[PDB]
This record gives sequence, structure tokens and C-alpha cells, in this order.
Amino acid sequence: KKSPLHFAASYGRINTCQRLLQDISDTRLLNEGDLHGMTPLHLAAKNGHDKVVQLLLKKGALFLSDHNGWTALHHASMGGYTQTMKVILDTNLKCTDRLDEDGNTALHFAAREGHAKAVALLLSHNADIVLNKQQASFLHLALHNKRKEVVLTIIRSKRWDECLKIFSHNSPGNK
Amino acid sequence: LIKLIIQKMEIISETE
Amino acid sequence: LIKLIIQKMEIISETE
Repeated sequence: KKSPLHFAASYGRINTCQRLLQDISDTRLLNEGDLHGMTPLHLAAKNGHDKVVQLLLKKGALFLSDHNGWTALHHASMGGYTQTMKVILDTNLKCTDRLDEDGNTALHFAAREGHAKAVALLLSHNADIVLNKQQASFLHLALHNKRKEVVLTIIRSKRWDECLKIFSHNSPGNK
Repeated sequence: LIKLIIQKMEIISETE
Repeated sequence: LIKLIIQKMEIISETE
């Protein structure tokens, strides 16, 4: 019964997820793995279904890690879905500062893919700005992809002076 | 709209 | 055509 739950969470079937989660006996099926190690929290957050991820957080789910170290917030920022992002950030504030195997945060992905409202949503909250494994900030990673709107809304923000300070003086690429 | 189609579609005899 | 699909689709066990 694992793969029907993975399908119904990956494609936003809320009533099928309610009928599968009617029995609250075994929670190991709720936080089960995958071939790629994604629990249905990651599946519901990857495709951007806010009501499904809200139901899985109401029934109790753990912010586990991908084999690439990602979280549900990493997938919601990779897709740029602000609704699932707002649902995740209203539950636990300790999910924001989270690193993958490459050392990227969710703000790095949201700035890399050019989603302005996702960057503004993580930026209105405390985003814990940090460098990459290659000592790149999210602003560097936004500038290397010529994403005009996200660096414009970083300029229009209030935390511009904090973003301007941090960079490595030793990297030839990330100046 | 297509994501809404997949969200509201009825699946019998194609499950699992 | 996709709006026609949503208009004519049958929905059971996904309502409300």
C-alpha cells in the first residue's frame, strides 16, 4: 500500500490520501522511503500541493532527507511553489537553515531557478545566509544565471546590506 | 488545468 | 479541447 500513497501524494489526490491515512496504526508507512529515498512529504512538496502537504503535516510527518540531502522545503523552492512553502514555514522554523550534500539551502535553489516570490518569502523570514561548497552565496548563484527579477527584489529588500557583506576573497569565480 | 485533471480523475483497474 | 475534457469528465471518489 506504499506505492498507492506515493502516487496519491505525488499527484495531489487528497481524498485517496485521506482514505489511506484512515488507519493510524503504523506510522512507518507514513515516513517510508523510496527508490530515490523520497517520503510522500517530498512528493507532495515537489509538485506543489499545499493541501496534501498540510494533511501530511497534520497527521504527523518528519522532515527527513533525500539521498541528495534535500528536504521538502528544498523541493518547494526548486519548484517555486509559495503555498506549500508557506505551509512548511508555519509549522517548524528549524527547517529553514538546512544543508544538502552540496551545502545549499532552500534560498540557493529559489535564487538559482529565478522564483522571485519564493526568495521574497524566505527573505521576509530569517533565511540564515551562508556560502556554498564553492563559497557562493545565493546572490552569486542568481547572478551567474542572469536572473534579473530575483536580484532586483533582493535590491529592493531590507536585508541588502547583510547580503552585500558575505563573499570569499579567495575564489576566482565568486568575486 | 491538466494538474487539476490528474487531481480529480477517477482510477479503477489501473491502481498499484 | 482540454476544457472540454474537464467539462465532460466523470468524477467519483474525488468529490468535495
